[PDB]
Amino acid sequence: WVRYEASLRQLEQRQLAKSVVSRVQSELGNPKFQEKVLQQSISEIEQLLSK
Amino acid sequence: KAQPTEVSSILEERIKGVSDEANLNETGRVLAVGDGIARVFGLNNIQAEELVEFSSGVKGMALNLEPGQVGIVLFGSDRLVKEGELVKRTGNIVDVPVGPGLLGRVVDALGNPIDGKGPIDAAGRSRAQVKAPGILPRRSVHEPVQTGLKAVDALVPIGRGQRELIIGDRQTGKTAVALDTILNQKRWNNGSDESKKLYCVYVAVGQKRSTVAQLVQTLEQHDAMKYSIIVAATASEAAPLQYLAPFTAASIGEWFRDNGKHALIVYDDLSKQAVAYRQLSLLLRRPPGREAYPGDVFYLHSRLLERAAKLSEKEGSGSLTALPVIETQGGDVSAYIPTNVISITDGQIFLEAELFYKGIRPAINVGLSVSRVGSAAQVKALKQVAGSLKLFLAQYREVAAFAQFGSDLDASTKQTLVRGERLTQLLKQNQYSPLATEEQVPLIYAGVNGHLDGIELSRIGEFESSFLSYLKSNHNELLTEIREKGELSKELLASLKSATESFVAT
Amino acid sequence: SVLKNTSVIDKIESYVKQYKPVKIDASKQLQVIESFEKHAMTNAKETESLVSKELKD
Ligand SMILES: Nc1ncnc2c1ncn2[C@@H]1O[C@H](COP(=O)(O)OP(=O)(O)O)[C@@H](O)[C@H]1O
Ligand SMILES: [Mg+2]
Repeated sequence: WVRYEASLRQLEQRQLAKSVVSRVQSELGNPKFQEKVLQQSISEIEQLLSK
Repeated sequence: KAQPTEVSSILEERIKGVSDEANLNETGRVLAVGDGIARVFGLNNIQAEELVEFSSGVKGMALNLEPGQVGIVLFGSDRLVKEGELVKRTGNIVDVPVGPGLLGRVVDALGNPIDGKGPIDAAGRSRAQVKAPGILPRRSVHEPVQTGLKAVDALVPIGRGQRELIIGDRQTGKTAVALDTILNQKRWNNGSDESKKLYCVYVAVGQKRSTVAQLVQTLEQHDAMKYSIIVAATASEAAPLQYLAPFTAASIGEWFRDNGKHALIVYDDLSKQAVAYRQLSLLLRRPPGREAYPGDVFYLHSRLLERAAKLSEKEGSGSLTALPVIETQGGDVSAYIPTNVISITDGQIFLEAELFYKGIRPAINVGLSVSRVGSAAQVKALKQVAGSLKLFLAQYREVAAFAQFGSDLDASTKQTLVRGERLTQLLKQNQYSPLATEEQVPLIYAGVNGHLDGIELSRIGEFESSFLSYLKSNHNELLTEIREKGELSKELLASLKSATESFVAT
Repeated sequence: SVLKNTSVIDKIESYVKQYKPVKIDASKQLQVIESFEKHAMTNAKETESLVSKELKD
């Protein structure tokens, strides 16, 4: 039973991986570029200023 | 689940902090890849033997630092990395997790968890390349290692801290004797006295994943996985993984050794490690030294096996017993890699293929298998009985060869020949059968003291079982006295003599 | 604590709880063994007496 539960955890983990990659593919289609570009441009500006 | 979410959030916060801190502190552009070695530009002030992060995700390490270009050996498949990939450096020397959490866990050369049992909890990180302890930190090998083979491995012992070699051809029993030693260490690591526990660590370098899976299955079948680390690099991963896995196993071994604990490390089949270094050096622009082998193979064996040592009481009295294994071709112990490893070790254990095919499962040749702990670093009960039995057996072999040369006062008329043949037939063992030290003295004592003249070679196999049953059924007094004392005194010698000539009639 | 979605630990616990009294132990070596032993000492004393008197003779 404990190894069956370990296999259950492993299959839950791989199903989570499939969900993550599916959501990544979904993000590859939706317009999610300009806002994040501005966000990490500000992040890199703050990184340069912090030093 | 709940843990992956918070783990991912914390680690990506740390990732953003790293990206926003000191830029990345150095980078590089890939110039070439292949066979697990990658050239890269940049990295002007990169440290030597330093881990590097690749954009694809493959790990790396710096064996060579040329002007401009940097020689990086690829830790994993080279398929992912391409030209122009950014190569971030980790900022630290190549390390591996070390600690008590690695017990019961299988990890790769880099120390990442590969068994899928969860994260590795390590007290700290130790460099894969660590200078061996000096003369004073080292201590004379005096604490025995219970091999549990009921063979020459007992009469000429291993002891805590020796790098006793296991030479022989493939499928001769090198892995077999290694696993028997690991299983026999359970009787001593299952207690509470940490001064006698031997936390084993396996190095399954150049071993197919099916074989190492069967090996770990056999380990946990005998409840041996609780104290054994299976840090290794199988044949699936790249050559640098094979090259580094034994060194990181050595790092784990020193962590056990530097903490006052005793650890047994078995470098299983270092030959693939040597040829993996060959593969690195061929395309890393290091010319080969001798016999198509780069010269530094002897040096790498030196640094890797000399780390195995018995620490002094000042350093914690820790031990790092090593069991190197080499796969020779056709029994050629005079080949290059043999010559270096026989000169790198503290004695060897020969396993010829002919003896394995003859029927002797241990298949160990007494004549050439030497060690530096003759009648030392033993229990004491076995060391008094057979402190010089190896020389007697070698002389028996020579005279038996001499006996067949010409018909003279030899053969069965020679007491030395009879005793030698009976002892050689005595020294046998079946796999997955760890025998304790207490049930080994009476057999060797009967052999050495000339009590087996009238027992016949064919009946010695039954005599062993009968004598062991005799002790374990109706003579457990002296057996338990030997086990608890770890030595046979005048009283124990007299009791063993009583038992042996009482049972000689049967 | 190792198992989370056990759904079986209570069942096995109850099964072992009801299984420990497997059955009554026999402990009845007193019907043919006793007769064999009785004959044993009887004719053994007889043989001791006869060998003793033979030795004296
Ligand atoms: N009593 C025994 N002792 C040792 N090996 C045995 C015994 N009986 C069978 N064998 C076989 O010997 C083989 C040992 O091979 P091994 O030494 O692991 O190969 P390698 O030397 O390439 O590691 C095992 O596969 C096992 O099946
Ligand atoms: Mg093997």
